[PDB]
Amino acid sequence: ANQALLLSYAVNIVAALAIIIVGLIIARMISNAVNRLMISRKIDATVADFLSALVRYGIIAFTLIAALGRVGVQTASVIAVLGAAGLAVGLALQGSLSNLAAGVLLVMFRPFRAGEYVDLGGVAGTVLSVQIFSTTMRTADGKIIVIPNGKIIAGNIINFSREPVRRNEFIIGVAYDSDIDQVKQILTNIIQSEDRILKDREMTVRLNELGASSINFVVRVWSNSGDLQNVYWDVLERIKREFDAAGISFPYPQMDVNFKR
Amino acid sequence: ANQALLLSYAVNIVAALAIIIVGLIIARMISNAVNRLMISRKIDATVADFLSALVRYGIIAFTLIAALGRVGVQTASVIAVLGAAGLAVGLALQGSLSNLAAGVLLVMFRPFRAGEYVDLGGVAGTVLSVQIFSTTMRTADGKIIVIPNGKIIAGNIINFSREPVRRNEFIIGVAYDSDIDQVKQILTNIIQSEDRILKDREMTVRLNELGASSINFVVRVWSNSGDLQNVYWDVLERIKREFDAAGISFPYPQMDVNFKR
Amino acid sequence: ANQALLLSYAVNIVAALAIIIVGLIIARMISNAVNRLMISRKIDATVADFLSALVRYGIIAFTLIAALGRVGVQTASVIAVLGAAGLAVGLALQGSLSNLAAGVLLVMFRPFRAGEYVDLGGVAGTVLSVQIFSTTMRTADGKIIVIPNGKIIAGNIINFSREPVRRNEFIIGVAYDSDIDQVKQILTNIIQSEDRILKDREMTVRLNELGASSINFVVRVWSNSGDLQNVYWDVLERIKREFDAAGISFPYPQMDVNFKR
Amino acid sequence: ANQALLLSYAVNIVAALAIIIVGLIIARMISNAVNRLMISRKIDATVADFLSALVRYGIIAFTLIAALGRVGVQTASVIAVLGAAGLAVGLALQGSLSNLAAGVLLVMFRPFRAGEYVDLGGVAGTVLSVQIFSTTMRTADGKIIVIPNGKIIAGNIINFSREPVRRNEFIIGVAYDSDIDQVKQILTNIIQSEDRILKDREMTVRLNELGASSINFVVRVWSNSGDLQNVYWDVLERIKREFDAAGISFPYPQMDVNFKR
Amino acid sequence: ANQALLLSYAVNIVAALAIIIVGLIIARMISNAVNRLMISRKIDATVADFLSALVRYGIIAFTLIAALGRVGVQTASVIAVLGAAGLAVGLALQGSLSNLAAGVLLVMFRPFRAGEYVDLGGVAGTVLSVQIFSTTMRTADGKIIVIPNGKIIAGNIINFSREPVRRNEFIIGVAYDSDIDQVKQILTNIIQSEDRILKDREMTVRLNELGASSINFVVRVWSNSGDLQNVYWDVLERIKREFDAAGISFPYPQMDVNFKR
Amino acid sequence: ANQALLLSYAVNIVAALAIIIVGLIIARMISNAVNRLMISRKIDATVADFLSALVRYGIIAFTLIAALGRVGVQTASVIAVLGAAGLAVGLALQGSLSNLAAGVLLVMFRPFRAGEYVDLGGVAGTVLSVQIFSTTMRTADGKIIVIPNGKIIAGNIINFSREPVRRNEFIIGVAYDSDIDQVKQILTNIIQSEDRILKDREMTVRLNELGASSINFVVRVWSNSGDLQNVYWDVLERIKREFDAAGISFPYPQMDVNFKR
Amino acid sequence: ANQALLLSYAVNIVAALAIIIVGLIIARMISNAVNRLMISRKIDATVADFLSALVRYGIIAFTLIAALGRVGVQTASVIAVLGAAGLAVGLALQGSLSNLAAGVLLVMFRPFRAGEYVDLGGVAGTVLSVQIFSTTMRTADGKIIVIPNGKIIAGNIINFSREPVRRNEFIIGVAYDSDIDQVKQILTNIIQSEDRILKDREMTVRLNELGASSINFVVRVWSNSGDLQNVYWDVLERIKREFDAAGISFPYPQMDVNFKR
Repeated sequence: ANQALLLSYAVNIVAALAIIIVGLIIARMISNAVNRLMISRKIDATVADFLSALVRYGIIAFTLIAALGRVGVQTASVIAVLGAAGLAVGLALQGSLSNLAAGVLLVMFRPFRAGEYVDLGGVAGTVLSVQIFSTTMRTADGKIIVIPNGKIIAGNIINFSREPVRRNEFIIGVAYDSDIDQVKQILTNIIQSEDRILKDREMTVRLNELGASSINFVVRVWSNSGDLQNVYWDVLERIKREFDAAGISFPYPQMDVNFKR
Repeated sequence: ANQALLLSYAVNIVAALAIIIVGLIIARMISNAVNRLMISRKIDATVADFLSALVRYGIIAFTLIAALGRVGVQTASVIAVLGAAGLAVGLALQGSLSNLAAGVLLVMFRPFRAGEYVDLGGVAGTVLSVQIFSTTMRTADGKIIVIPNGKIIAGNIINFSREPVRRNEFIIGVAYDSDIDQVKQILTNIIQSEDRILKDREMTVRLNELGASSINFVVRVWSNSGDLQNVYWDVLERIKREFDAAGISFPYPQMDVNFKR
Repeated sequence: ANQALLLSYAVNIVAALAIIIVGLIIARMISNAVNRLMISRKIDATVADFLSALVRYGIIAFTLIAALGRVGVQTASVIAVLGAAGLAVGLALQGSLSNLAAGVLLVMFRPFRAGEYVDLGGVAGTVLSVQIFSTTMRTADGKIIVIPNGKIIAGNIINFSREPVRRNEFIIGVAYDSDIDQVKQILTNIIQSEDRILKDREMTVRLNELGASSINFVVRVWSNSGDLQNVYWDVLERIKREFDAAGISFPYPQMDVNFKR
Repeated sequence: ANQALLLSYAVNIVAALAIIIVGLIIARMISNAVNRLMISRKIDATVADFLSALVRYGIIAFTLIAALGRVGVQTASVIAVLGAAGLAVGLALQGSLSNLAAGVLLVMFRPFRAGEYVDLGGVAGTVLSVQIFSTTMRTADGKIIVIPNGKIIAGNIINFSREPVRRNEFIIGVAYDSDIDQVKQILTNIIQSEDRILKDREMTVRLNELGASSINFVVRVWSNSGDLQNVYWDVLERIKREFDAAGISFPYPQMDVNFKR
Repeated sequence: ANQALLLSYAVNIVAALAIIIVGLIIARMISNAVNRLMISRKIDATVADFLSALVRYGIIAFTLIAALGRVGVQTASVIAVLGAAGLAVGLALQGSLSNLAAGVLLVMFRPFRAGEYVDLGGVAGTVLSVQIFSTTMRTADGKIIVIPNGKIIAGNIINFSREPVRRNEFIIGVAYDSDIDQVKQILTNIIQSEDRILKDREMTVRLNELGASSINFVVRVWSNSGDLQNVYWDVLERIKREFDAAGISFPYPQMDVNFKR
Repeated sequence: ANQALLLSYAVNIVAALAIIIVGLIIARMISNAVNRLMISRKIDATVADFLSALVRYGIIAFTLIAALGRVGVQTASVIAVLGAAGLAVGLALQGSLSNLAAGVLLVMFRPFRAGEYVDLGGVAGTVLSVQIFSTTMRTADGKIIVIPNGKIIAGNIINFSREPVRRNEFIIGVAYDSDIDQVKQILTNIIQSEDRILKDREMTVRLNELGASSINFVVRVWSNSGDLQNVYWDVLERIKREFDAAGISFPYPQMDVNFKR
Repeated sequence: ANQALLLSYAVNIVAALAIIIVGLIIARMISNAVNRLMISRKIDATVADFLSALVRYGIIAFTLIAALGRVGVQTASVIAVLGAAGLAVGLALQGSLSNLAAGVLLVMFRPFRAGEYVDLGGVAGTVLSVQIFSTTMRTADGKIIVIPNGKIIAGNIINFSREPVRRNEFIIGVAYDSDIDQVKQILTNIIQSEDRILKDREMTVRLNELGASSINFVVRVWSNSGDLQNVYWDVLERIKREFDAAGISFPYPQMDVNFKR
């Protein structure tokens, strides 16, 4: 006969039923909307169905536990389990989301761009495109390498083509008895004769070290990045020919034997 | 004689009993439904029984603590322990869920497909299929390698067969006294004579470096990926035969001895 | 003389005492039940006693803090400390639970089975059994290796015996002056003479590379996995005998000396 | 003159004082009990005093913040700081607790037992005992190695003495001109003459590879683990003596010189 | 006919509608303001649109769940899921934010500055600029290297140009029979003759070690960082010339043969 | 004119002011007490001032937010920020606290003690003392090494001096033509003649392997740890002298040349 | 006409407006105070402006959400997002705070001090100063190395200059035919003749091992750390001179050839 008890219980049960039916209808409608939108554009059938099933399950679970709490049954354990599952999913997706964030940062900063020869953590090649999750680059041999963006952000990013001017380095080995002045002036003449070698930059021709069987001269020349290999090959061939003509001989690994008995 | 105290306590105890019995019945029914569904399709008996036991235990624990809270006993410690257990389970399953997410990403993006020769972190072979957790690929020797998808997403993904055109590289060593013009023109004629070598692409025949005992010429030719090994073998054999015929000798490791005593 | 204050305090203290005594009795009864069940089956005495003591301590702590909260003393700090302890225990057991999950996944997917020659992260051998936490495999030398399942799921899983057909690879070194046609046809005849070598599969006999002191021919033959070692040994012995008979000599590491003085 | 305000405040302050004094008395009594129990058995004085001080500080802090909350001052910041400290302590003790859990798992599963020759992550020796935190093993040289149990659970666990039968492997190098039939039959006779070599198991005597300066025969024999070293030494000595008697000479590293000038 | 029930429900529904419409209007206005501000300055179109969409979605979700809670439907599960998503996003952005923090610390402390030759974890070059996320440095060869600031803070930071004075080290190998006093005094005279070598600092010329085929003298000289390479090259060339003039011969790798047969 | 509204607001504001002033006074008094206690014993001035400032700031922040909450302003955001800061501090101090815990475990278990020759992760030396955070040990060369206790608990702990008896191992190389019986009996006589070599333990003198240029005999002798180096040196010198006297010659690296041309 | 509803709503809205305006004024005043204090001392302009903007944004956000909660709109989602952001910031700053804590520990314990030659994880040099985040040390070559304090606390800390006495080690190689007594007594006389070598410490001159081509004597001498290099060089030079005078010859890498054909 109480005016508050039975009335309150009836209100609670009616409100819980209304909440659960409204939530189920909204879940069905939102699943319909999301699947319509995903089919209307590019999507994968199986993955899309899996995602739609997961989101519908999540929404209906939310509605069910909300209705249970409105009824009066504590749902703290279910909330804690859902939080643990969410933390597990977040830890699982940490790698993919980190790759996505690294890709966004790479797009915004533009450390490298398409058609630029780079070196991303030990692999060198021309960059084709930079997608959201991973980039695509072609090695000089023609192999395609796909690198996750996280592994690019972590570690060095060497860019060969950013600077128009790069330097070559020659290691020329001649015999000990060879005339140092003669070899130095021959190398200097060879360097001067070339035109693709920049002249305003330093052109060092010095004795680098005293090796085990030969003395190594270091020759450093700067040139535009577009002619580096060609100038290196031409200078090396000219050095070989000029040393052959001038009598300077490249020494083979030399050892001396103290004969006994 | 109070109208609220005894009535409220009776309502609380009756509601708690109703909640616990309803929860137990629902747990039994849902266990029956889930085991029927899992038996009706592919499943493993022992693992399925373990999972059903765990889910039934979780549901009955939820119902019991909800009934205890309705009675009036605080369950915050039990909730915290359940949350800690959930976090432990999530940390344990982090690896498996990360592998699953990586597999989903690989399926969606399709960096590689079945029947495509790839190199996933140091191991090369033809891809057979890409499952949810791990892929299957066959090495050239015929060994089957199963790689977790997380270890594929992390690190480089080299695709040999994506580009139809790849480049070969030859390292040919000849003696110092050999005629550079003669060897270069012989190699050029050998390269020209072949038809499987693409002609629009660069075909470099230059002196690469001055080695310890020999001078190494670098020969680079581009060809379709389907004939790379065959063209390499044919060019190498032709180089051997032509150098033998023309008198150019491949030098053995050469050293000179300064005899004493 | 108040009808609510003293009555409420008496109800609170009586309810707290009832709750704590009921919890203690239930803890004793559940400890009795769990120890009876664990003794009735396989269990370790000391570990079982430790686990029973820990679970009884946890239950009595839950009951005590619930009674304290019913009395009216805040237990939030105790709850937080229990949560921190649970998180510590979960972090500690992360490794063991990850191993268990990996074992469950391995059992369900069956990447490898008993009596199958595999290679799990650098160690090769025949699989004996796959338990919940770790597998057991016997090396070819007869050593027993026990590997945690987490270390198996992480990293590659090479299966030698999955494919019935595998390929052998020979590296045969002959002298430079040897007749290439003669050695190639001799190797071809040796390969043809064998019956265990599959004929529908490719049988390549080509010149692989020009080594420092010898030219290495690559011979590749496919055969059933059950005869791989035997066919390799037989082919190698036949190659040795035929090269000895035909006059082709395997060259020792060859160097030439430019004598001086 | 209000009947509820002053009465409620007096009740609150009296209850807070009673709670704090009861908590302090209980903390003193429990510290007395725990130190009596720890002194009555094996314990370290300084570490025990440190632990008792920490637990007493924790209990008195709990009581103080409970009394403050009963008074009416919010303690949420103190609770959060205590939770952060607990998480820090848990992260610190993660290593020790993981070692303890690994030790418990090792005791329960018994991958290895006392007096069994094992190899735990690169170090080999006889196991003496397995404690809760770390095991003790003696190397063949006599050095004692103590390994944490976590580092044992992580990584492989090789057990030499689990299988009664193990296999030896011989690498015998003879000259190229040596008679293959003669050396094979000599090795076969040597193997047959021994009794400690199991005869039901495979006994392979084949040509393994063509080395740089010698041909290596592979001899594999199975025997009980208790005679492995002895049978290896005896077979090796017999091989040496028989090859010396039969004229087969073990070749030194052989090279040939092409003399010039 | 109740004066509180219907009135309270009407107030709740009207307040919820007002809250949701106000939140939607505020979200639209703040999106307009933020996009106006971002367009007015430097920004990327696609990334800016993505960020604006995400922030608008977050704000509207906040408003919707606030309205739902005002209505009376529990939103604890939605709150937990949002917290899990936030934790996942934080774990994903941990790398980028750590790089930003490292960059801020590097800017504040200034371990290195523009135009200063450094060595950041194995790569050496001149620093160009230090941005928020990553620095830019040019190698001596002319290659541009972009290093994340986190990888710079972690690990050593070697600064070559901080100290104006650096030391060179020479390893000179002479024959065993050479006169130690003569070579030491020759090296001392060579060191004294130079002017770019600092004289107040130590100038050690001692016998370092007895090598396999030569005795190595260690010569250490200090000089300004601006002349280090030049002084090294000049001293080395002078050492070569003076040893050639004085008769001391640099020994080749020397071995002695005990001829037999 | 309301008897509850204005009275309640006045009570709230007065209580908040009393709480904040009491908290400030208590913070000042506790800072005075803690600085008096820290000055009265060993402490560092700057670090102590920093810690006192931090603890006073924390206490005053707690009091301020408690007063704000008593006033009625929600402090949930401040609580969350304080929790995040506490978690950051805990993650930062994880390393130091782990080192402290490892040190406590090392002190309690005593794997090694002062004056005992050990090998903690690749570095060997005599232990001087074990502090709370790091141990101190002196290398045989006299260098002092300080190792964090965490790096000691992680990884192996080799104890040389725990076992009084250790084993030496000799690798003696003799020529192929040497008499095996003669060399074995000579080594046996040398071993027997020594007194510091334990006789009850095994003393193996066997042919270990057939090397490239020599046959290596393995000689194993057990002795007390206090005479290991001395017995090794004495046995080696005696072996040299006896082999010189008996005509057995230690062979140099031997190769044979097949002279051509 | 209700006396509680409209009055309560007016009180709520007025209190919310007062709270938000007070919070904004306090935020402006505290920003003014903090920027005045930071400008009055050493600070960086851009970083200081960034920090002031962040702290002002945080304070105004706190005030806004507090006002919203006072109004009655739930802010749980905003609180959760703020907590997630705080956790992300803490994870980002974990490295910097760990470095700071390690620096504090290093300052307090003083494992090394200024002007003391140390070796911190592979790099050796003299310590200049130890700052809060990173130390500064100068290598013997003169290069400045800045090491984060976390990388110093982790791993070994070798201190060369802590012990005044250190030991040198000589490896002297003589020919097999050399007289062992003669070389030992010569080395003993050389050691005795020096005065900087401590005599109370052990001075071992023994035969260490039988090398491939020479017998290596080990000479160990202890001396003060201030004369280690000088005594080493002097002893080595004296050894060379005395062996040259006494006829003992240091052997070159010796091999013997078995001539054939």
